[PDB]
Amino acid sequence: GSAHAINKAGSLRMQSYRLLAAVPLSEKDKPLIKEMEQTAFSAELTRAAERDGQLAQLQGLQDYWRNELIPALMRAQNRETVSADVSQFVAGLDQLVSGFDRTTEMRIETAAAL
Amino acid sequence: GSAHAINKAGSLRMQSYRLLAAVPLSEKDKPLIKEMEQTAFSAELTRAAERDGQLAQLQGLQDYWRNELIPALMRAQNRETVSADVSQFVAGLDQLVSGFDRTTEMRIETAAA
Repeated sequence: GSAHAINKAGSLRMQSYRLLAAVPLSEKDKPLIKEMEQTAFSAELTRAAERDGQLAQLQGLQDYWRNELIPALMRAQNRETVSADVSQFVAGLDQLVSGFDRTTEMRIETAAAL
Repeated sequence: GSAHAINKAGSLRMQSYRLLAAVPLSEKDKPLIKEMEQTAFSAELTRAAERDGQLAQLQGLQDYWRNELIPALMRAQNRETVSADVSQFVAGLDQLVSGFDRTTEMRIETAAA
């Protein structure tokens, strides 16, 4: 399971820039927001963050995504009004995925011994 | 390791759309292109692809990136002329990542069994 979770968490970075590339958003992009919602709040990602010592970080990303990022993205009439918000979100995701990395690689390489 | 290669290969998906979101590109974006080049041809991804049986797939994506995708992104005046090409390349990367991911898992399960 650890591997799939790194894939899925990393994919939120792509999904972030994919929504930016679609700005200004139309009704046709609702499926992309629901897909990103499903990924970001999946039990799979939460379980991964718990195992890897990153729950607080994941929660922060989730909160800002629902309460600032998405509303900003849906309000944006041009990419400039939200491009800095998205670049930083992807940097925060980079820290989360990097965190999943350290812990995950370790758990795999020490699966023996334990 | 493997977990790290899934992160790095996955990042190419984000890097592809970050370049689309910058269209029309300018000199200010040249670092974005070099960074994607560094990631796509890194010794880490190459070794991971070799170990996981995805080297031909990686090589194909590398060739497409160099011969078709970057040239297309550089000449685009608007996102509409190259957005489908970008999403397509990302689906090809999705398969590379899914490969790394499943093989890594399969290794896990073999150890388990």
